[PDB]
Amino acid sequence: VQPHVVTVLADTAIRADNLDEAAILEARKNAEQLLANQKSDLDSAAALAALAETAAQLETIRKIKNRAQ
Amino acid sequence: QSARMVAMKAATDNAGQLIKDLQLIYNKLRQAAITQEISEIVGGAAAV
Repeated sequence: VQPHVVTVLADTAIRADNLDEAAILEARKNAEQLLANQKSDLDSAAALAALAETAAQLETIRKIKNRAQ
Repeated sequence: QSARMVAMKAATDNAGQLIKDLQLIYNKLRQAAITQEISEIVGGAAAV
């Protein structure tokens, strides 16, 4: 603090409506954990299954292009 | 976070090229099948 400028630095800071903030920060923790879990699920489902399923079977058709039966 | 979209756009372009080639092969096979069936029907008809 000094007469022209005032600045206070804090490692962890939030509006202290109560003497504790764990009950408020737990909501953010739940949101972050849920977003991470859903993002992992979405990435896995969108990529791993789908791309492998598309790449599963393509050569049995390419090998028979010139067939006349 | 800025490279995943490059990966997906490249994958989409490759898929488009794949379906183009597969469509060409499919059209060739369809024409061959129609010709073979018509020839078989005509040959069966003539033998009687």
